[PDB]
Amino acid sequence: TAEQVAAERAARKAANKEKRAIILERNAAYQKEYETAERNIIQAKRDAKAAGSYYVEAQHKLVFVVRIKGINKIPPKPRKVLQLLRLTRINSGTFVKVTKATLELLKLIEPYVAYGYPSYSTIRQLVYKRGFGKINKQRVPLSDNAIIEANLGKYGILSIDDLIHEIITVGPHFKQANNFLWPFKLSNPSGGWGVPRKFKHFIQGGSFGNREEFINKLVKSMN
Amino acid sequence: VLKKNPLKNKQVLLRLNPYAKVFAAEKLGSKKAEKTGTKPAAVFTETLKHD
Amino acid sequence: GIDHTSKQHKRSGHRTAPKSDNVYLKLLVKLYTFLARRTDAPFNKVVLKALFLSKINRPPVSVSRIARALKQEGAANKTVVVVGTVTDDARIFEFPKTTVAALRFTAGARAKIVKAGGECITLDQLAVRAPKGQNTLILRGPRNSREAVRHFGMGPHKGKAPRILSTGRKFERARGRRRSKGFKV
Amino acid sequence: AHFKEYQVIGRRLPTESVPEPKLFRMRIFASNEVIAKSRYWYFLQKLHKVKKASGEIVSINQINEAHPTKVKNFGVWVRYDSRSGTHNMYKEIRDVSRVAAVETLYQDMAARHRARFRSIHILKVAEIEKTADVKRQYVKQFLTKDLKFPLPHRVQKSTKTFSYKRPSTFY
Amino acid sequence: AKSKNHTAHNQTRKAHRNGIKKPKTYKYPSLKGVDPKFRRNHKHALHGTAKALAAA
Amino acid sequence: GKSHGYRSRTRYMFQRDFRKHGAVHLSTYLKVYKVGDIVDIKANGSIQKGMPHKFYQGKTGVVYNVTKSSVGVIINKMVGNRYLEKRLNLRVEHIKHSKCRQEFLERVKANAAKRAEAKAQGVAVQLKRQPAQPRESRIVSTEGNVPQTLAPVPYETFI
RNA sequence: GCCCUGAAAAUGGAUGGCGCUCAAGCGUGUUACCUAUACUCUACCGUCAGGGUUGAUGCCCUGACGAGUAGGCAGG
RNA sequence: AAAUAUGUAAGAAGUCCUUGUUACUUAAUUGAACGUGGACAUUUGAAUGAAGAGCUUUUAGUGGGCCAUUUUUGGUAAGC
RNA sequence: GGAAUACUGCCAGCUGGGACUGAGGACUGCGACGUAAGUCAAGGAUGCUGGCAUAAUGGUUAUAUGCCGCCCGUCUUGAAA
RNA sequence: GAAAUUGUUGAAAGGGAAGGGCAUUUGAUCAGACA
Ligand SMILES: [Mg+2]
Ligand SMILES: [Mg+2]
Ligand SMILES: [Mg+2]
Ligand SMILES: [Mg+2]
Ligand SMILES: [Mg+2]
Ligand SMILES: [Mg+2]
Ligand SMILES: [Mg+2]
Ligand SMILES: [Mg+2]
Ligand SMILES: [Mg+2]
Ligand SMILES: [Mg+2]
Ligand SMILES: [Mg+2]
Ligand SMILES: [Mg+2]
Ligand SMILES: [Mg+2]
Ligand SMILES: [Mg+2]
Ligand SMILES: [Mg+2]
Ligand SMILES: [Mg+2]
Ligand SMILES: [Mg+2]
Ligand SMILES: [Mg+2]
Ligand SMILES: [Mg+2]
Ligand SMILES: [Mg+2]
Ligand SMILES: [Mg+2]
Ligand SMILES: [Mg+2]
Ligand SMILES: [Mg+2]
Ligand SMILES: [Mg+2]
Ligand SMILES: [Mg+2]
Ligand SMILES: [Mg+2]
Ligand SMILES: [Mg+2]
Ligand SMILES: [Mg+2]
Ligand SMILES: [Mg+2]
Ligand SMILES: [Mg+2]
Ligand SMILES: [Mg+2]
Ligand SMILES: [Mg+2]
Ligand SMILES: [Mg+2]
Ligand SMILES: [Mg+2]
Ligand SMILES: [Mg+2]
Ligand SMILES: [Mg+2]
Ligand SMILES: [Mg+2]
Ligand SMILES: [Mg+2]
Ligand SMILES: [Mg+2]
Repeated sequence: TAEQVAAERAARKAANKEKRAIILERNAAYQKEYETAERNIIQAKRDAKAAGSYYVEAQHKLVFVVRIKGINKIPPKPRKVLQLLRLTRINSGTFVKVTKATLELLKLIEPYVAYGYPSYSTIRQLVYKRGFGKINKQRVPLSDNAIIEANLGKYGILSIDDLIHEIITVGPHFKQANNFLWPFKLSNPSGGWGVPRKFKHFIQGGSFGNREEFINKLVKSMN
Repeated sequence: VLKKNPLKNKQVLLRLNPYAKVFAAEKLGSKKAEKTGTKPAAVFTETLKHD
Repeated sequence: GIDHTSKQHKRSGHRTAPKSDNVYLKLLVKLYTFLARRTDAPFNKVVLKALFLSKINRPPVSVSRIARALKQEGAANKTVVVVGTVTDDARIFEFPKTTVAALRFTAGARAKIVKAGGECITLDQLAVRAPKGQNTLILRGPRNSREAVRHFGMGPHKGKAPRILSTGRKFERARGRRRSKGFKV
Repeated sequence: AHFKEYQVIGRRLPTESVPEPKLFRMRIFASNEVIAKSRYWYFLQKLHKVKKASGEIVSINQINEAHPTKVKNFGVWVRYDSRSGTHNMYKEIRDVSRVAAVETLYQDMAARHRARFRSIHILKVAEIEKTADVKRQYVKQFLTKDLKFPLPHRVQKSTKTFSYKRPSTFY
Repeated sequence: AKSKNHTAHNQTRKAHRNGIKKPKTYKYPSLKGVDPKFRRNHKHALHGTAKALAAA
Repeated sequence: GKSHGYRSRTRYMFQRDFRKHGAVHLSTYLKVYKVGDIVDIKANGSIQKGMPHKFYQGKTGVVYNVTKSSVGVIINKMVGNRYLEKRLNLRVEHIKHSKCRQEFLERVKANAAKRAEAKAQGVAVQLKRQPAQPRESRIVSTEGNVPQTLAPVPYETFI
């Protein structure tokens, strides 16, 4: 009883030390994986140009959506789709895998939400500061990798950065890894929406619709 | 009992995600990419500056 | 403001404790709430909720019901658990021995297990013997044979029993009950 | 907004019947690349059988002015929609850069004819090579030799609410 | 005095309160309205395979 | 006064298609129907017996009975806040086999056989369709195709 | 296009008022700012829920939620 | 001959092999039903969500409505 | 021909000023910094110093100022009417 | 020996009602904490 605690203790202290350096190994491999991914696209664009061709980027697989409209006076079809994407509240936001199946859920929902393509720096800053998990209902703040590993470990993903990697890459467990994240409750943009009147397309005078790369500047003022 | 924001509070930034240490120490928030000389051919700029 | 997808502040439709004030019932609960919580023993859970049930939900199990259950293959030696009262049944003759765990036993039912060589056990006694509920058969009465259930779903062409204070011909037998006077139900 | 000039190139989606479909380009004036791509489609759908569903945008590249410090005379050809109908116009704008001129093109068409952005198609913008190919008197004014003019009645915006001397406009 | 005649207003909203249900699907459905011949026959066919399965 | 009849408002609905009139070809009489089949109800205005009421036109359901000239069909009709089960007696000219099931059955064969050629080689299955994925990176060339630049067009009257 | 004419009603009077003319007007563009019981974070009340643990209507941990006539229930 | 609306389907209550039952039906041991025994569960055969699903009893109040967008009928029109 | 700069974007880069908040109450957790012993900004504020020790804070109340507030009750699609 | 309602006395306020809410000033007043 007096000795066997140092048994169970020194045990976990080593299995912690082990899980730690695994994350330290993985996160290093993700850093290289991104750094080379972006770097290839840049040169591939250069190469096309030198060849007198045009490199067309692949369409984005990943889209972030925040609901910018109030909860009153919504048509019933969009009201469903809005719930089915878990944005029931103003400024709240989630991630969407981009397929034709959810592409039409962005068409129907368009006047009530602003969406675009989030950058790594966004997804990171989202998950660290506003990242919360779903554990038996209750909304759990993600402050310790064990919390992730507990729920998402069966998929891999023992680290908050494995979550962040799973998200930004889409890939195999995106459905589950994403649905684990509690919808991000964002504040209103600090510095404003930059347009007088929100509900009009981004093409038209801003706020609502697909602003593509510009979603990032937005979310980071809200977040 | 308190949410702490890893993007401040370095204790936490290290608590999640080591390699924060490595990142900072190796910089690579910076890190100049290598230097290549590819020039866009001809037709590209012919059409770029076209009417 | 939120657009809720479900009714807020909606309480679970299940009983959290029995509506009785019977202090011994409370004790039996206090036992099985401990039992259910600290053991795996799915048996304990079921009995826990069973103790909460309302009289209409605890229909008597007769002594013949227990007997025919023991005739299942390999069941002969299990000990029956009935959360509720057990009743005597004259209609059977040869009754086996075994053991029964119940809230209440009627006189006839007690004498009919005992005179068969069996034993009468309360649920706390059953608890000490089967803390995990080992080798138990759980029995429930036929709650849907109640009189009032005759009248539920009353309707045209529904075949149910009308609510009636008196019975016979000339009591709601005529117009609408027969092809010859108007229509038929 | 504050404008930029974009090159937008695109093409039909390729089919097994026809890989390598013909490419088309537009110079589009926009504030950002999202509007630009839309306005590519907007005219393309006027000129050709495509929806941005059946096409894709091959390349989008900004276009920076060739000589940003050289004052040039621009001809501008426009189709716009009045209240009672639709009209073609030629105006001249003397400015430093193609974007600079398209910016004040939209101000003019808004101010003089009350024509919002949605009404106006920019048909062509072309620097005027040779002086006295300039037709419009309100440019030709500034093309004269040794052009000097004063700026009379000068209003000095005041810092504090009260001033201690009767002000002067003199310059 | 004249008063409103008919309108469908709100009826969908009330509908979806508890509503739209489903058909309540079951295996071995109601045979109501099946051909009475082949019902008579299907009785003895089922009786036959049950007798045979007990004979083993 | 108001008129709601059994065939009320079926003028166009029960009209026969342009230039397909008169006798019903023999294929519709040679089809064979089994309990549990899925059928498409489209009434045939040249055959007045065994006729569906206009509501069920276009509706598809399962056949629960088979008789001499007809099939019974089961349709779920919503009335009020729930569906009610309806059983329809329809003559075989008003009925057709649903082609939707037919694609599904054919994919289960295809799925079973895919899983076999995979298990025989001991490799990954993935029999569930994925929706269209966004797209992949391309390099389009300029050889033979020089981008031909376009301009908006002046207003012109053509009248 | 803006401006003028076309343009006549009854107490005294309303771009909300004052007043405003390279506007404090009209068209359009760019920012900065003001502030809702709304969004974001914390504290507190309550409601529901999940979990732990031998004033048992108990003690504890955790999350979410809070409009309301007619009306139903509940604790007082 | 659209748009928006709308029916059905996307499996374990499935699929395949084998071969039992019957007074139905066939010229016919043919079919139609309902079965025994054997095989296939990784991705258990689109997406999204799901904070749970299903089920019963019983009873209040209401059964003057009115407004906005769009569709739209009568009327010159109406705060009809 | 070689630069620079704008623009846009990124940094697990460093730093100055202000505001509100300090829930919790032995210990347990995840960590960081150290060769080390230890240390820490790491599962919620502590240290140091001053004044007062009473109408001073505060409560009550009357008045004054700023902004705001139609008369309830009922029928009603609609009531300050 | 309550209320409506009234006399006197004492404090206060009042340029076409009065009365209400949030907040502080002022005046009046008053509880709470140490030997
Ligand atoms: Mg600000
Ligand atoms: Mg605004
Ligand atoms: Mg009347
Ligand atoms: Mg009525
Ligand atoms: Mg009529
Ligand atoms: Mg037709
Ligand atoms: Mg047709
Ligand atoms: Mg007839
Ligand atoms: Mg005036
Ligand atoms: Mg004003
Ligand atoms: Mg001006
Ligand atoms: Mg202006
Ligand atoms: Mg308030
Ligand atoms: Mg509880
Ligand atoms: Mg439980
Ligand atoms: Mg409990
Ligand atoms: Mg206890
Ligand atoms: Mg208790
Ligand atoms: Mg209580
Ligand atoms: Mg309790
Ligand atoms: Mg609320
Ligand atoms: Mg309430
Ligand atoms: Mg409510
Ligand atoms: Mg009623
Ligand atoms: Mg009435
Ligand atoms: Mg009105
Ligand atoms: Mg350079
Ligand atoms: Mg910069
Ligand atoms: Mg404290
Ligand atoms: Mg004070
Ligand atoms: Mg007022
Ligand atoms: Mg009244
Ligand atoms: Mg009345
Ligand atoms: Mg009133
Ligand atoms: Mg008095
Ligand atoms: Mg008097
Ligand atoms: Mg006083
Ligand atoms: Mg006063
Ligand atoms: Mg307040």
